[PDB]
This record gives sequence, C-alpha cells and structure tokens, in this order.
Amino acid sequence: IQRTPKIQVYSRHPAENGKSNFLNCYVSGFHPSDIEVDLLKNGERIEKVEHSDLSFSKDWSFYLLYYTEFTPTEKDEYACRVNHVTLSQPKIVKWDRDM
Amino acid sequence: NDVQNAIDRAVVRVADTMPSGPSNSESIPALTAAETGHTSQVVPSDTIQTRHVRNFHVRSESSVENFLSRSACVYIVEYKTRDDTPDKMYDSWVINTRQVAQLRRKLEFFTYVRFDVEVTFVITSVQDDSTRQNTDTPALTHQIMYVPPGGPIPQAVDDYNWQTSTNPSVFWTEGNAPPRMSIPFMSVGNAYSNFYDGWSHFSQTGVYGFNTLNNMGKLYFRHVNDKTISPITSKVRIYFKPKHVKAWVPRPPRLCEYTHKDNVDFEPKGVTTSRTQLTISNSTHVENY
Amino acid sequence: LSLLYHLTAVSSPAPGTPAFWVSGWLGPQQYLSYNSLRGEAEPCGAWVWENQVSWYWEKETTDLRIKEKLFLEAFKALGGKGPYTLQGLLGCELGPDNTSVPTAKFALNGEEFMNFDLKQGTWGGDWPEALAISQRWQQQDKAANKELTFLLFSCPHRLREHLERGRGNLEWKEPPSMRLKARPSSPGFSVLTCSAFSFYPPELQLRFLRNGLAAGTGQGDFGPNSDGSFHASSSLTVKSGDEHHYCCIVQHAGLAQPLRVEL
Amino acid sequence: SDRVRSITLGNSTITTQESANVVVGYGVWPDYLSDEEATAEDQPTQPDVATCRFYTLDSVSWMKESQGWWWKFPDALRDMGLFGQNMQYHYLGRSGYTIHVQCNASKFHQGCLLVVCVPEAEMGAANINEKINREHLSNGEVANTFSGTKSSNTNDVQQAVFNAGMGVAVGNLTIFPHQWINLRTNNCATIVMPYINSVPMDNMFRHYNFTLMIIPFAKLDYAAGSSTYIPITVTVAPMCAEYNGLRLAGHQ
Amino acid sequence: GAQVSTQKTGAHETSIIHYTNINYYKDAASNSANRQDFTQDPGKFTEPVKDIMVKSLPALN
Amino acid sequence: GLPVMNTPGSNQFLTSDDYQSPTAMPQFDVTPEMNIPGEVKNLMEIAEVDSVVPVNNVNENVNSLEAYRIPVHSVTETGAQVFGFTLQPGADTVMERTLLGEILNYYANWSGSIKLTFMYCGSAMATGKFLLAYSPPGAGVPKNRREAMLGTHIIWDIGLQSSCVLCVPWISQTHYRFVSKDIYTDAGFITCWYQTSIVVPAEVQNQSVILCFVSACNDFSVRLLRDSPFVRQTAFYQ
Ligand SMILES: CCCCCCCCCCCCC/C=C/[C@H](O)[C@H](N)CO
Ligand SMILES: [K+]
Ligand code: NA
Repeated sequence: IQRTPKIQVYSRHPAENGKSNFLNCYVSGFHPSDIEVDLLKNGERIEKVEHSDLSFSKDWSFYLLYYTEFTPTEKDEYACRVNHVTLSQPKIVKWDRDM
Repeated sequence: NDVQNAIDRAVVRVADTMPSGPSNSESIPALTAAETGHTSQVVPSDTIQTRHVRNFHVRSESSVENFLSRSACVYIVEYKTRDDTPDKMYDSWVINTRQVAQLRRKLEFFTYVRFDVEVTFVITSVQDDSTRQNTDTPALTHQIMYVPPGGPIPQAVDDYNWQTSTNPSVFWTEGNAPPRMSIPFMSVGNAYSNFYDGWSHFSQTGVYGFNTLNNMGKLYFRHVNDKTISPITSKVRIYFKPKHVKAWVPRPPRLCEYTHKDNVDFEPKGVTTSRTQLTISNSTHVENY
Repeated sequence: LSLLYHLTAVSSPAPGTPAFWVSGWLGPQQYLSYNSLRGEAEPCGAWVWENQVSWYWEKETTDLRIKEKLFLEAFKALGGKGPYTLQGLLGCELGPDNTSVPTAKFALNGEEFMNFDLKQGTWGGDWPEALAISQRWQQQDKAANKELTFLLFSCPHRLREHLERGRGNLEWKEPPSMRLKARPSSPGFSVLTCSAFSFYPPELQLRFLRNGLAAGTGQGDFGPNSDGSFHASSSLTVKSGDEHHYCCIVQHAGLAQPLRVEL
Repeated sequence: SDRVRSITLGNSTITTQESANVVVGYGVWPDYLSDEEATAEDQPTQPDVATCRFYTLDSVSWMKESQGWWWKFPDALRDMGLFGQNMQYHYLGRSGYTIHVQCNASKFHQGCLLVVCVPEAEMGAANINEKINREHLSNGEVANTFSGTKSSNTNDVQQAVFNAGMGVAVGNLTIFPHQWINLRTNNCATIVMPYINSVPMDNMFRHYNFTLMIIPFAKLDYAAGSSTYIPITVTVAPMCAEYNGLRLAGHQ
Repeated sequence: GAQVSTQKTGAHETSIIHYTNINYYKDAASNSANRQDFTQDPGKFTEPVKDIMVKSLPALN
Repeated sequence: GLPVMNTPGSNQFLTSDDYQSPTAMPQFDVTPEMNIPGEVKNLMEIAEVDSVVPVNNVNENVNSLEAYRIPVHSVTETGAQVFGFTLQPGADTVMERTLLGEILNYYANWSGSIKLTFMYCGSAMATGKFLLAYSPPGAGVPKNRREAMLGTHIIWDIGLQSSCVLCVPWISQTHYRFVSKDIYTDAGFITCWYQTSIVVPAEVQNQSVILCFVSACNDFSVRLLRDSPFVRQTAFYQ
C-alpha cells in the first residue's frame, strides 16, 4: 500500500512583465494523508500560501493544489519542494515558464 | 413426554421433614468436603431435633415455563403519517431481544434456549401539533410486515414491495383487539445461542461475540392510508412472550450494567453494598420511630 | 451532470489538520467545503450567488454531522497497527428522464472493499474489515434507513434543484489561449511545448503535426486552477531541425474552428 | 483410600496421592456422536490413541499478588502434536476433555485456588466499544493474567477479578463444574467436560468451546523461610475426538 | 378431540376441577403454554461427581 | 348463527395469558432436537448450588477480591466474634448479589431451610474451634458468647475435614416470608464466635481465610413473580 506522487508546476496567466500572475503547484496520485509542500522564491520560502481542498480522484488517490500570487520576471525563478513518505529527500521541482 | 401437549397431570410436592432425636456416633453429616465440587445435602433433621412436618409446598411457579412466559416489551416504534422526509413515515427494526435489559437478562440466565415466540402489537396514535387542529380523519389502518433475511426491502411508503405475496403481514384497524400471533422455532441450530464465544471468519478476525447468530430478518411498519391533511404519529410496542421453553447450561446473572446490544462489554461494578463494618451488634438507643 | 461526494476520514490526524473532510462535486468543479474542525460547510459562491436561507445549509450540516459520527465511529472496531484512511464516494447521476442512478463506494487504504447494496439496504463487502465496519454501522440501527433515503430522495432532489437554479453557472465557456514554443535538448534533439490556458470544460485533445501529417499525441499534462479554470500542457521530442514547420492543431468546445498556432 | 488416583489415557498416565474427586460435567460422560444426531454425510475421522493423550501446557508462577489466569483449549491445543494437525486439515471437530491441574506445596503453606470450566465465556473489552484482538483472548502458550483493578489497555480484555471478564459476580461463578485446590488438603484438580454446543460438530479455530479459570480466593501466604516458587501446571487430554470435512491446511 | 386435565387447586382441602382443552390450529407452535410441568432434577448440578458420596461418611481419607 | 354474549374483560391485553394464536409460518419444518447436557427444568436446580458469599462488606474491599475472604487470626481473648449478619436472602446486602439472592430478587415470597458451608483455607497444621449460631427473632443481636449459644448453634473443630455446614431450619409463624425488609416477617441472625483460639506452630503464619457458601435445602419454595430492583436503564442500547 504505497503510491508515489506526481508534481506539476505551472501558471494561469502568461508570463508578461509588470502584470500579476498566479503560480500553481499540483501534486497528484498518492495515498498518504500527510504531505509537506512548500513554495520557494529562488531558495526563500514564500510566507503567505493559500490552499485548496484535499480531494481524491477516480483511482482513490489524493491530489493537492497550492497557489500563490506573484509577478513574472526573466531573472526570477520559482520552485515547489515536496516532502513525501516515498521521498527520502525533499524533491524540488523548478517552475517552467512554458509548461 | 416432550413439552407440547396431550397430558401432563403431575403435581410434585417438596420433600418433608422427618423427626429425629439424640445421637452420639461416628456418622457426622456436618463434616463434609466442599473442595470436590460437591454441594452438601444436609437435611435439618440431621443436625437438630425436628418433628414430622408434612409440607404441602409445590415448586410450581419457579419453573422455567412459569418464569419466562410473560409478555415483555422489547422495542418502541415511532413513525408519522405524513412528513417531508420519507424516512419518518415508515419504520424498520432488526429483530433482537437485546435493547431492553429485563427480558435480555431473563434470557441470559441460560446459555442455550429453545422456544416458540408469541408476538403482540399494541399500537397508539397521537395527533401531532399543527395549525389545522380540527380534522375529520377516519380510523387509521396499520400494516406490520416481516422480512426474512435475504428478501426484498421497501424504500418508501408507496413502494410495491408491500404487496406481500410470500411475506406474512398483519393489517390492524384502529379500535379493535391488539394483534397477536405465534411463531415457531426459526433457528438454524438446535437452540438459540445467547452467548457465542467465537469469531465470524476462519482467521479469528472480524466481529466478535453473538453478533453473527441472530439472522432473524426484520420488521417494517407503515400507515396503510394515504397522505392526510395533518400529521399524526403512531407508536407501537412489540411484546414477545416465549412459550414452550427449554433451556440448557446455565450461568450466574449479570452483575454490571449493559452498554450496547451486540457485545458483553461493561464498566466494572462492585460486588455488593457496604453497610458500615464487618460485624453486627445491638441497637443504638433505638431509632425505629 | 453527475453529483458526487468525496468524504475522507483518518485515524490519527496531524495537529492543525481536520480528521474528516467532505468535498461536493457538481460535475467538474467543487461547490462544498466541510471539515471536522468547524462543524459547517461553506460555499465558493459561484453557483447560486444567493443566500439560501436555512433550508440548504441547515440540512447538509446535519447530514454531514451524521456521516462524521459514522466515520469516526468506524475506527474503533479495527485492531490493526498502522494509520487508517477511510475514503467514500457517495453520489448519483441523472438518467434519461427520471429514476436517477446512485453510487456508493467505500475504500480503506486506497483499495475498494465494500459498497452499499440498495436492494437489501446494507453495506456489503468481502474482507473481514468490511463485515466489521458494516456490522458496526448497523449497531446505530438508524443509519441504513437514512442513507437509503439520502441516496434516493435527497441527492436526486438536490440534483434536480441545481439542474435549474444555476443554469448560467452550468454554461461555462471561454476560449483557451495557446502559447506554442520550443526548448533545446540533448545534441540533435529538441522539445516542443504546447500549452492551454483557462479552458472551462475538462475535455481537450492535443496532437502534433509535422507539416500536414500527424506525429502523435505526446504526453498529456492537466491541472485545475484555484478558480475553476483548467490548464493543459503537452510536449514531444523532435529532431534539432524542422522546428519552423510544426503547427500544433488544437480543438476545444470554446473554439468554433481548429485554430492553427504559429510560433 | 480414595486420595490416590491413577488416570491413564493413550500412552500417558497421571498418578496423584492427594487427589479429591473427579467432577464429570453435568453427569454426562464424553461419547461419540450418534447416528440420529448426525448432520454431515460422510465417515468421521477417529484417528488413533495419539490424539487422545495428556498434553502438558506451560507452567505459571503463583506469587502473593497473583490474580488469575485463563486458557482457551480449542485454541490452546493448536500445536500439541497430532491433535493440532487434525485441526488444520479438517473442517469440523468434536471432543470432550479431561483437565488435570497440578499445584503442590508443603504443610506450612496456605492458600486456595478455584478451578472452573465455563462454557461460552464471552469476554468483555477493557474500553467500552473497542475491538478485542485475537492475541488477548487466547494465546496457545502461557496464559493471560487477570488484573486487580479496572484494566484499560488499547484493544484488550477487561481484566477484573470481581467480574471475571464477563460482568458477573465471581462468587456466583461456581454454578459451572468446578473444583478447589486447597493446600491444606488437596494437591490436584480433575475436571471432565463433555461437548457442550448447540450444533453436533463445529469448527475448532473459529469457535471457543469453554474457558478454564484458576482464581485464588484465599491468597498465597507463607513464612520467611519456606519455599518461594510454587508453580501451577495444567495437563489436558482430549477424549472421543472425531473430525470431518478433510481439506487443505487451515488458518494458524 | 378434547382433553380433560386437573386444574391448579389449593392445598390441604378442595366440578371445580378437570377443565377442557381443544386444539383448533394445524401447528404445534399455535398451542398454549406448558405451565404444568413440575418435574425437577437437581442431580446434574448438585453431586456432579463420580464415586458418589454417602452423606454419613467423611468422604475423604 | 350462534347467539354469543360478550363477557366483561374482552378485547384486552393481559400479560400472563394462556390463549391460542395463529401461526405466521404455516407448516414450518422445525429442526430436530439434540441431547445437550445440563438441562434445566426448574430454577430451583440453580438455587441449591453452593456459591461464595461476600461476607467482607467493609468499604474499599468491595471493589476487589477481598470481599469474599473472611479474615481470622489468633486472639488473646477466647470469646470474641468473627462476623455476623442478618438472615435476609434478598434484603441484606451480604447475600444480596449472591446466586440464591439473585434468584430470590425475582420472587417476593420465599420459604424453606438454608445451608451455609464454611471452609477453612489456612495452613495444614493450624487448628481451632468455632461456634456457628443462629438466633430466632424476638430478642436483639446477642453480644456475648453465652447469649449466642442459647439459640441454634454448632461447635465446629478444624481437622482433616475442612468444611462445615450450618443448616438454618425453618422456624416461623407463617407459611411464607417476604423477601423485602419488613417488621412482621423477621427471620433471625447469623453469628460466628471464637470457641477457642487458633494454635499455630513456629515459622507458620497466623492470619488465615475462612470462606462461606450458601445453598437451599430440598424443601425450599418461592411464590410471587415480580421484577428485580436491579435492572435499571435510561434509553435503548443502540
Ligand atoms: C409476521 C411475524 C412478525 C413478527 C416477527 C417477530 C418475531 C420473529 C423473529 C424471530 C424470533 C426471535 C426471538 C429471539 C430469539 C433468541 O432468544 C434471541 N436470538 C436471543 O436469545
Ligand atoms: K410431600
Ligand atoms: Na459428609
């Protein structure tokens, strides 16, 4: 009884400079009840991160979405660190500006 | 004979008291050994001097048939004749003798019992509080249905599972005699197992206790009449009367109180009641006024 | 349309984490948020946009309190060692005209083990844990008669109520915006990237075209946002050349034409 | 003299010189199932004299503060030779039992044990509504000990000597076939118990037939120079054992 | 197809007895109660032993 | 048809009926009977069986196993009292929750003689004598040893036979006695007195335990059915 998760880090609006944007980190396909997900602004943890409701899919496996508000920049990058039961080290996923 | 019919005609009185006198010999009925599981049978003529008392007492009303064959209430049923939610217009009850502690303890004197049931329904209707208090509703009609385990089950009060082509049912008209009917021994085993020290599955897991050997089906209750103009509730009282009773392998009565209806689980109650002390004495400048 | 209820209870919760949460699903997106730490459900305010005065939120509250009491009762009869997760799928779907078909499924530790037989009105499974929990839920002996009417006279009633109360909030329609790009890879290879921003129905089909001939579907990636919009993305490994030829054709219900997208 | 008793079963023999008596059930001797009360439609397996012999359980130490012990014989003898293996390959089973409890001391010791055999002894849990694991009801080897107060453990039997794990008075619990081991007079206790169930043959892993209980009412007490270790040994022998429904190996 | 049996009368003194009973239904479970069986047997519980004691002997030694 | 006049008392529901009623399962096949050992045809087969009496009803000893132990030791006086209690099987709290009292709490009236088996659970070399007495009512509880031996008593010596049966007879003016505590149907008192002391040799402990039993004789009877005052519930057991 163990399911390794799947991480997708993306954005709602296109990455236009000067305009506000929403970052979304979506973890899906796992069955512990506890997961430790943080958002990182070039290594520094984002303080105010709101959450959605923890539901499950058709295969009885969880999914959790975190979202935050930012302004996209060519220099600025973002990461989503996920600590999980299956992960001996916390997996860090870098945000892509196209995916 | 067996216990159904066709003659008893037998009156068995208690033993009498034979006279005795002085004695000085090696026959000592007092010196016994209670360690062997042997209850001593000391007659009062064996220790003191008695007289010829012809005793006419009969151990009649202390028998098991004279102890259990009285109608005790086991369950109360409440349901209305019109509602917005259809779960309060009809009613169901899984059949057990475990929700009223009097008849439950009366059956839990013995481990295995074998009897026939005499079921009586006493139905009382109460007009609920509403705006239209003054109505002209006729006499109500109730339907009481039995469902064996595995049969079809209704989902509302207008379902077509109330046709009862095979299921027995009682139609009661308000104002008449209460319904009463007899029911034979419908158990799979040779006797009703009151306590079952065992599991449900072969790997010694699952549910534990007597919670697997009930298997009796369940009762259903509804108003035969249609939707009225004012809510009127009805409460029926199920009365079981165990007759033709045989019993085997008894046990001491329950000391603690009950907690639930499907296990023997309890909170530890003490043995007896203290008074003040261990010995007794005379009065205390007598205060029996 | 298909009304669903996702209920989840755990044995040993974290501090600050509720031990019981319910999420309601009218089709693709959520309308309900119930937890054990507060005692009431709260909307997202995108379905009726109107305060239903005490006959919609004083009934779901009591029903979910009954479900909370049953699911928190359903952890004491199991003598196992590790932690538990009792998930439940409870809902219904509307038929051709009437006589809606409900669905009741239960799962422990991510594996389905019992359902709720409507003809006999009883929770039924195969495992000893299934028989234990199904026997414990009929110890309350007033809960099977409540779920037998909740899945047959309350959920189709709420389904036919939300059928026409919020018809403007059932016709969600926005055209998704494409940003088709590429990225360099291992020497000789490159990776295309076809995205899809803020499309409201979940159905979307992506495919790759070299010049006018199909080249495959790639790898589908999908994810909801925090407001109801959905995001999709796909990629395909191609050669180092030919990147000025690819025209990814996308079709969607918010578009009246398969709009060709050029880099 | 009736203090010396020699009981011989199979290839085993117990000889005692300070016995008391033998309580044989409710007046009924263990016997095979008759042809009228039978249910299954095949020949029962009456194996040998190697399944009707005295098997010796493990010993327990009886201190001054000890409270009691309880065994479960259709689960305790699951590994006692060919009686256990015939439990695993068969579905049904029917047998009576002969239980002999040894407990010896000197004339300087005092104390008294109550040895009962309670059919259908359904145990109550320590917590109110929690489920009891299978290892806290029966163990096979060394038995579970009664407590002296209100026991409260996670998924465990209620252990109170004034309720005996059932909710009845322990002084009224002598309605069952019982004996006493009094160190003034006795040395052993012998109880013969027939098959008591509402079915003629029943499964032996799923159903617990009866429960032995050895409870000290008069506690153990002795001088500052007497022997300190007084063991209690339980030796049990099945009688008239028969089996039915041969199949593959069952659940341990 | 009637039967005649004695009533439960008083003691030591006393037509007024020998009532009648007729069975009307085709099932044995439909019959009345068996409240006349007075036969007891206190030998299975008291004296549940072999080597039966004499009650005048010390039953040991 | 037949002219039938309805009698008063029709269309009612009495609890202890003896009427007939139709069968809801017609021509049902009952499973055959199997000879199960330990058949009970009378509740008097249970009440004649010995059961340990909780004599030690001092507080803090009820919620333990000490409630059944009767303590005894060597006394520097030779005429002290061991224990004592009223003879009320159903009203006195000594034999209230005992098996005989558990039977007689369902029965308002009772009559017959009572057996009391006293076993000694000391060392094998301890010896002594006791005076087990019973006093009929009319006077108070006896305070000396000479006032207790004027009733129905027995002097028991401790030897190889460890048990002793005090057989309280039926001395009354009525044929029955109420099980509840009243003034008219008084019964008597059970007392136990030191006849001699307990002589103990060296390196043998002194404090030992006497156990008590109770059972009915072959002339015991109970008459009126009633509900027991012990069964108390508030709601159902769902
Ligand atoms: C048309 C018939 C309707 C009435 C049906 C209700 C009574 C029939 C149900 C079966 C009777 C079982 C009564 C209890 C039997 C055992 O004593 C219990 N399992 C506990 O010992
Ligand atoms: K007589
Ligand atoms: Na004797």
